[PDB]
Amino acid sequence: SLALSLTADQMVSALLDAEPPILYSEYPFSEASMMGLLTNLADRELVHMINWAKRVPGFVDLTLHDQVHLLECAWLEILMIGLVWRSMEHPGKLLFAPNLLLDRNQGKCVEGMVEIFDMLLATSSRFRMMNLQGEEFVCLKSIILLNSGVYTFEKDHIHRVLDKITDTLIHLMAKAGLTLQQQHQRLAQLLLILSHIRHMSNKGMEHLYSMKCKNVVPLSDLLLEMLDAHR
Amino acid sequence: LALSLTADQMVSALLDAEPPILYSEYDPTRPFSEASMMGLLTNLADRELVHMINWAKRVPGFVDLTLHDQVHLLECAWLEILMIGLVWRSMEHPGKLLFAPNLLLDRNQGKCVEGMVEIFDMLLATSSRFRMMNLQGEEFVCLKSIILLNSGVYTFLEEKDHIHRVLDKITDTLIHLMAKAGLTLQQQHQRLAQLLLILSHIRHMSNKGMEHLYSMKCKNPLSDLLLEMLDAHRL
Amino acid sequence: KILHRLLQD
Amino acid sequence: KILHRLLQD
Ligand SMILES: O=S1(=O)C=C(c2ccc(O)cc2Cl)C(c2ccc(O)cc2Cl)=C1
Ligand SMILES: O=S1(=O)C=C(c2ccc(O)cc2Cl)C(c2ccc(O)cc2Cl)=C1
Repeated sequence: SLALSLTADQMVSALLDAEPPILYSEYPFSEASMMGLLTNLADRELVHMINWAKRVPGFVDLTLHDQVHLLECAWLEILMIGLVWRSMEHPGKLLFAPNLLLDRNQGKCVEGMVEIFDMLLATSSRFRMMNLQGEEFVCLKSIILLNSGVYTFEKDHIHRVLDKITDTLIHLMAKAGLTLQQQHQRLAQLLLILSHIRHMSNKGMEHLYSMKCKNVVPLSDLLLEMLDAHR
Repeated sequence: LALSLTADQMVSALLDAEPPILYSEYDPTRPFSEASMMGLLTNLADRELVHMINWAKRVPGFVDLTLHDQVHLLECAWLEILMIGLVWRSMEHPGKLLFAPNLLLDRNQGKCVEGMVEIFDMLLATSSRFRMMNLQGEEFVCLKSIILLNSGVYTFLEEKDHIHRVLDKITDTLIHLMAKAGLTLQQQHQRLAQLLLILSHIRHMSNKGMEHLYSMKCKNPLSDLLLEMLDAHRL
Repeated sequence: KILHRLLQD
Repeated sequence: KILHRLLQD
């Protein structure tokens, strides 16, 4: 491999330069129109994520079937932690796009979205309270990619790469002047958020499957492929 | 109150509060009906819930909470706690789930219930992971208590800070244990991370399991207490 | 609420 | 199917 030979700073720089761009949405809202904008945006963000995954150190070492598996299991989590990250400097709001900043009231336009909305908002408030940093964020996102599907459906490599990111996360905290105790405490606090992020994704996955069955809006074929993997 | 405990006192408190391993009324003279196997599993989980609730009351810091909040945390984590308990019991039984000492099942028997085999495999994979990590009982009771206090905080003020304070104490405890096994800081952080990432998978199993039980509901058994926990996650 | 009562004993 | 192509490029 080559991801293991990387130092902590090189790992961080690699992840930072791999960061996908912030996309814009198209153009009051209805259920159909809001779902339209969100479906379009998610579909385009997905294309960039898949590109980003190939730049995550160690992800290319995996094989195609395994890459597909991790991406299929983690795609909504990755979209969600990205959304939550953008919305950090906008309390009480979710920044889907620069030209699409929404609140929980607007999340009521779509039936059953306000619940997931509140959870997303709660995660952003958690990130803001912990003062989550960009370097910590890009580490968490890659951890999700590698962790989330590692138990289902080679594994030694991923766990070693996962260990590398842990070393990277600690190294970042050591630079910020955090003590020994503060270091593993923050490390724990960060990783526990991944549990709720997993929860949101499963809840979110249910919401999209019903929207598919409600046929209210046609979804992307890519979006349908990713959504059928969770069945 | 619980903030004043040392790491060893934290472990002792958690170990002494461990629930017992209950027995199934499983008769080896009725080779599987989906209704019967579900009946056996339902009866067991319901009795295990009663012990869990009294177990939760002994988790350091849990008592310092109010109702509403103890109810909430349990309504969120109950299946996670049953599952991590099941997985832990099954560690010395490769390819098998020890629901009870007299009820040990493989993934073949899990196929008796529609769509249960999926959750089975996930439960087995979790157990294989713990065996691979050689998970310790002192680590297990920390994780289980972490699940109780963490799974529900993000869906509720001034109480969260107390919970995070207790959560930070359990983190210190885990590190204290790993340092005692001559691990090194690097491996301490690494193992700590590895353990906490399992919880994400446990959350995922619970979510799927939660869907599965809501399915068996509108299919027609289920205890009253179990349905009460099941409506907490709605449908 | 059963869980309520069991927690209250 | 689609995910395959986007990864192979
Ligand atoms: O509130 S939610 O959970 C968030 C999303 C979401 C949307 C766009 C993003 O770029 C990112 C996210 Cl995270 C969706 C959603 C909505 C409609 C879809 O067809 C797909 C999704 Cl992913 C619903
Ligand atoms: O295979 S699974 O995920 C595991 C359980 C389970 C069963 C008994 C336990 O003591 C613990 C668990 Cl974790 C069940 C289950 C089955 C029927 C039920 O009414 C409830 C549950 Cl929780 C489904």
